[PDB]
Amino acid sequence: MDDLVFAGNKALYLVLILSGWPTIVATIIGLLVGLFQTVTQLQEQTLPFGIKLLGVCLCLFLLSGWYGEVLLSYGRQVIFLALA
Amino acid sequence: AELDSLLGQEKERFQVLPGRDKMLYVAAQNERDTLWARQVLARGDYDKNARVINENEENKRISIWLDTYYPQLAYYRIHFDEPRKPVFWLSRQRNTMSKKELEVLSQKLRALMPYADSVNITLMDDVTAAGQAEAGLKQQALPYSRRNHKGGVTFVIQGALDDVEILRARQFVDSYYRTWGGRYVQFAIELKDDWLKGRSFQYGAEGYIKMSPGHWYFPSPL
Amino acid sequence: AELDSLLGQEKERFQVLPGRDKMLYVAAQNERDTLWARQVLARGDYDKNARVINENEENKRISIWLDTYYPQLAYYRIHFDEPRKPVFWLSRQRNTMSKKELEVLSQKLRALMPYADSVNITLMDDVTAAGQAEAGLKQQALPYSRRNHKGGVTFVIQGALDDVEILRARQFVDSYYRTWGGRYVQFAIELKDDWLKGRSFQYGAEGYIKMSPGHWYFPSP
Amino acid sequence: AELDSLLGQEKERFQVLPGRDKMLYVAAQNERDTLWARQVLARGDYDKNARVINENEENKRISIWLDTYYPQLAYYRIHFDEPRKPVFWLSRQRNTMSKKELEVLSQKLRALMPYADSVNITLMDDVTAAGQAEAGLKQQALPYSRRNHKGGVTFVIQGALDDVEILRARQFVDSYYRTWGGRYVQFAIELKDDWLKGRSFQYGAEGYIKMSPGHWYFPSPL
Amino acid sequence: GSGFVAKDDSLRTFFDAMALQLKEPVIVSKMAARKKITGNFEFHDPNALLEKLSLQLGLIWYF
Amino acid sequence: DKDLLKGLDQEQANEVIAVLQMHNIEANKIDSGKLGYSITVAEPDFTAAVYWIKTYQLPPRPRVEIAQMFPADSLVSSPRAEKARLYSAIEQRLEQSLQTMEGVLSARVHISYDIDAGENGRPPKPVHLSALAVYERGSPLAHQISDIKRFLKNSFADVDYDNISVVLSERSDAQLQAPGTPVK
Amino acid sequence: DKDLLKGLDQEQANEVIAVLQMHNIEANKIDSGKLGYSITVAEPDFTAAVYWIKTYQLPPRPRVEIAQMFPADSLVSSPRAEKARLYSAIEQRLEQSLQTMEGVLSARVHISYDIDAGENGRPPKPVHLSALAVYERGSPLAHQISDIKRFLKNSFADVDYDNISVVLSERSDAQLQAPGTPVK
Amino acid sequence: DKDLLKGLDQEQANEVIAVLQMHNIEANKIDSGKLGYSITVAEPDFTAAVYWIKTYQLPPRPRVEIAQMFPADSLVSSPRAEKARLYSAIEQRLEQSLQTMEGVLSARVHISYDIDAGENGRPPKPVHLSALAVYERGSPLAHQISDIKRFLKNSFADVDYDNISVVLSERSDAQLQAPGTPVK
Amino acid sequence: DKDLLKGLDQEQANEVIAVLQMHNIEANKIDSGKLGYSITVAEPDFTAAVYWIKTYQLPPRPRVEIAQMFPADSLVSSPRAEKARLYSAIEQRLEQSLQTMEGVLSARVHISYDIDAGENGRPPKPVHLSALAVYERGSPLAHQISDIKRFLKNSFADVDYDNISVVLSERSDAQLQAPGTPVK
Repeated sequence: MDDLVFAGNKALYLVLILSGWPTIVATIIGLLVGLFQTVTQLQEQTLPFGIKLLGVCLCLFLLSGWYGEVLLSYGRQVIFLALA
Repeated sequence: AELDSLLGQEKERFQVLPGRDKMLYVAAQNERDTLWARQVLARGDYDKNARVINENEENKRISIWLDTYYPQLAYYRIHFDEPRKPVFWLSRQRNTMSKKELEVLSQKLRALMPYADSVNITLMDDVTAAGQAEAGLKQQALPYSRRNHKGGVTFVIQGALDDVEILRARQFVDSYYRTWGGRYVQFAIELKDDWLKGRSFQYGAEGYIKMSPGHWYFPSPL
Repeated sequence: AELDSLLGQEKERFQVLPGRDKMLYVAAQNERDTLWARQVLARGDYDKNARVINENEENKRISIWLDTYYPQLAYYRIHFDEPRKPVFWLSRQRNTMSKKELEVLSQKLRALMPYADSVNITLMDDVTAAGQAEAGLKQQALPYSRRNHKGGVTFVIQGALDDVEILRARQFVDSYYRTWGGRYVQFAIELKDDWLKGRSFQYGAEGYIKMSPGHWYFPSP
Repeated sequence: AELDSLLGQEKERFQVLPGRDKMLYVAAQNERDTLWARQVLARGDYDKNARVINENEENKRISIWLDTYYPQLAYYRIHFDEPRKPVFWLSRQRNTMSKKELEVLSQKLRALMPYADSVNITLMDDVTAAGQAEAGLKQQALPYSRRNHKGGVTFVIQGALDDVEILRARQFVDSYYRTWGGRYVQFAIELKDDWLKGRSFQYGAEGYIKMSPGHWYFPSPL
Repeated sequence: GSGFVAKDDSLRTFFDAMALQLKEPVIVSKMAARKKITGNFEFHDPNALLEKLSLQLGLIWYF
Repeated sequence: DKDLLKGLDQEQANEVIAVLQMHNIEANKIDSGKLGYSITVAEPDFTAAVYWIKTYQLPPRPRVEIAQMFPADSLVSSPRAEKARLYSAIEQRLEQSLQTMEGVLSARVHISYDIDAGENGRPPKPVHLSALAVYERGSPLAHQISDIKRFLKNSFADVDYDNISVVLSERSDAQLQAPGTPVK
Repeated sequence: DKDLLKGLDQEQANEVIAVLQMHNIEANKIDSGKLGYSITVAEPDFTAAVYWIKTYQLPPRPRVEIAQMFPADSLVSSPRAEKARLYSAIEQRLEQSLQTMEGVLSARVHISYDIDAGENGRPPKPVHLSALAVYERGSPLAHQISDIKRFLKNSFADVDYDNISVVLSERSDAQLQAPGTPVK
Repeated sequence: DKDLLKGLDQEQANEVIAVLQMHNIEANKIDSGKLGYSITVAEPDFTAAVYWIKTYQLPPRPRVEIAQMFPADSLVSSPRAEKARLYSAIEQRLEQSLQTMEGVLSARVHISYDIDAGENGRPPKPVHLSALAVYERGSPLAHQISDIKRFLKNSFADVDYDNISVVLSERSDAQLQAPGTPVK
Repeated sequence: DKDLLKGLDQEQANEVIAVLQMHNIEANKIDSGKLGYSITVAEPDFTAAVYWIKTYQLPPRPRVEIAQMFPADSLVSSPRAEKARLYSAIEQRLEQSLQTMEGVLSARVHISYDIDAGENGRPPKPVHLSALAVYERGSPLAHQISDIKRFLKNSFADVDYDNISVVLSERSDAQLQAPGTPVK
């Protein structure tokens, strides 16, 4: 069951690396909203969720060509491991 | 400081013999005491010259000279129990030199060993050398196969032997090589995988017939 | 600073022979003592000339000289047990030189070795050179195949030999090349895997091997 | 500074020959020792004119001259075992030169080599040159195929050889080319796979190859 | 001279090579086309080789 | 005194010293405290002492057991790493029971480890054992080969007498005298 | 005094010295504390010392075991890594046990590695072993190939006597005398 | 004294010197701390030393092993990388075990990497080996080719005696004398 | 004294010098610390050195390997990248093991890259090799071609003797004398 234990670690290692990039870009600019306003505060709580959504779909527009091919390769690899 | 004081406290395992070519021969008895006495002369705590001799290494030394100056000679072993008068076990039924040629051979062997005084040449028999190997190989109850041919015999022991017949064949062979040497009779202990220990029969129309000894063995389904 | 003290402490393994062309010769007996004695003369702690001779490299040098001035010669070895008088083991049944040409050969071989007083040329029989190679090979229980031809014989050892047999063959070949050399009789050990381990076969006149319940193999003789 | 001291410590692996054209030839023995004495003369630590000679390069140098001034000559090798008197091996059964023409050949070959004194021409036989090659090829148990033709023979060693019949043939061809030269008899160690690898064929004067159970092919008669 | 070198043939492609030295066409059945044969063969007496190979292989023939 | 080894421990230094004293050279053990032990020989005995260091591969490596590659304080514990840890303590316990016989100085036991015999449908194979021993001299060592074969036979599930191999040997000669100081 | 190797290890410098002293040159082992050892030779034997460094491929590299490629401190562990870290401990435990026979100085054992037999539907293949040894001289080394083969035969599941190959030899001539200083 | 190589390594500088001293030119190794060694030759030997640098392709590259391309320090590893690291550890262990035979100075072993057997339904293929060796001169090296073939044969699963190719050779002539400085 | 190249590497500067000394013009190598090297020639030898720079395409590019196009820093790895990084390491280990033969100065091996068979449903093709070599002169280079084929045949799965092609040659005439300064 080497291919079974390899496809399970590859599936969870690809979950950690695909869901970690827009999560860190969702909190780099989330920290650059709160740390920037230490002078001339004017703080409102619901304000950074719009910029965080624009920052998420911005980096998804960059990594859309890479997120597809890292799933296209693992998808073609996991069926070839099953059939042949 | 003399040489017999520079060795160990037990002054009974080494025997110092004065040579004839102005040297001094230390006579050990095995390979551990040979390196014990060679380390003394190697580090150099002795001002004269000294050599260490043996019974094996002084028996492969004067056989190299002998298959150049006296080829086609039949002999067994040189015994060094008394190191000042060695015994040369010569074969009887395979040589043709007379009494005058044996004095020349006993003088040219005396000149090779300067620590000796006179080499004694005794003509041992040739059928008791194989009789003492077969009666001793039959006493331990080992499955053997004798192969007589011209100028030497050969005993072969094959099969899937157990640990008792391996320890007994090693114990007898090493006690026979020390007396006669491997010049006439040779032993052939080899381990294959067949429950028949060497022998092989073929079955047809009357019973079994004993086959001749060949190279191929039939593997055992068992 | 004499040469016999510039070597090691043990003054037994070397033997310094004075030469005729005003040169000293150190006679080792293997390659480890040869490189031990050539390191001394190579690093330069000796003023005069000296050379290091050996059993083998002197035997391959007067055989380079021999097959230019004396071609079509049948010989075996040159034995250096006493280096001031070597023995030249010549053949008997393969060359017809007279007593004068054997003295000319014994003077031209003396002039190549400046440490030798004389060369002892001895003729030897040619039947016992192959009888001693076959009677020693039958004793070790080895399968072989003799190939006699004109001017040399050849023993071929084939089969799937085990570890005892490939050690008893190597100790006999190495103990026979020292005495006679590889000039007349040649050994050839080749080992190959056995085709018939689990197969059923018929041997005799009409022999065949069954490679399957439905497969026959007819080997050509 | 003398040239004998400008070389290495071992004053035996080289040899200095005073030439006739006011020069000084150094006789090396192989290619590793040729560049050792060519670096000395090329970096300039010697005053007069000197040259380094070999045996293969000097054998290839005066064979160009025998392709121009004496064409259609049958010879084997020029031996330099003593560099002052070379021995020229000429073919006996393929020449038509008299006593005077062998003298004018010796006087024309002496002037090419200024270090020599008198070239000695001896006539070697022609059937012994192929007899020593066939009797040496049969001792090593090598399969071969002899192709006699006019003015040379040819030995062809082909097939799928193992690792021991390569090493046993490379040591014989190198030991034969050194003493007889590659002018007359030539070996062809062509190592290749089995022709018609796994194809069943029907050999002899009307031949075909079965490319498949249902496919025939009719090339040259296999 | 002549001969056939079989390397894992199938007793139908082997016996058709003997159909020229034997001067008649050979018809091999279906169950006798399952056995295989290999080795160098030489055809100089095909009537005695068919009688010996049909007994070592186990076969019956009729002309 | 020319040093040749340093930074050793207690069990390694007593083996290098015991090896050199058999070949007529004497060594000196020096405790450097925290760094470790050290061994020094004389200058005429230095060229000979490096030759026996190279020959006997001294200092000795620690003896490896199969239960070290699968430690008990790991996170995962596979069934292969549980049967490989059980069979290693069995051959470590059978050796300590072999040293308690009459006249045995040392012993070593090897059990045939099975790995894929459990996870497939096939039943596991039989068990094979092997043992070495070093006896005290003066004993008829041909007859004590049928007591190790009897003690090892029914200590497992099912073994045959053809599947147990005992290779035993008497000890070497005793070394009791001092090497001797190199005089010059 | 010219250095040729520096920053070496303790057991590496004892090998470079034991190689150079065999060919009649004398080396000097100098420590440096944290920087390791260093080896110097004399001036007139520097060219030969460089030639014997190049010929024998000195300084040596550490010995390779199969269990160094699949370390035990990894987070994941495939069944191929557990099956090869287990063959790699019997491979170097039979080597440790071959050294305790009467006459053996060194030994080396190799086992055939079969990994994918339990993965797919094939039956497992037979086991093949191979061994080398160096015996003390003065021994009948042709009669000792059936005791190593008997000891190696039933330490595994099922091997034959045609799948065990022992190639052994006697040690070289002893080096005991000092090299000798170059006089100039 | 003109320089021609600098910033070298301790292993590379001992090989450039051994190449230059073979061709009768003398070099000088100079340490420079953490910046490596440097090699300087004389003035008239500069034209020849660049020619043997270009011919022998000096300085040497580090020797490449297959296990360097697939590091074990990665988090997740394919079975194509674990089987390729296993065969590269066996290939180095057989090479380090071939140097311990009688007369072998250096050796090199290659092995077939059957890496696409488990991907499809075809059975795996047989394995092939190929070895080189350099023997000490003075030995009749025709009979040493069967000991290496018997040692390598049943050290694997199922090889044949014609799937192994051994190409071995004796060593070159020794270089023991100094090159010699040019006079000016 | 007009400069023609600057900012060069060490390995490139030794090859530009080794090319200009072959054609009787004298060049000088100037070290500039961090900025590299510089090759300066004399005044009358400038119009010829600029001709041989254009002809020999100097300075030389670094040699390309296939394992540089697929680095290991990628988080994911396709099977084509893994099989190309495996073949690109056997392709360098074989040419590093061809230079250790007897008489070989340099070598160069090429393997056929088959990439699509391990992922499609198609059977794999055979594998082809091709090698070059440069021999020391005085060699029987027709007999030395039958052991390179024997060495390369069974280092892979199944090649034939006509799927290997060896094209080898001998080295050029040695350049030992100095070029000579331009006098006027």
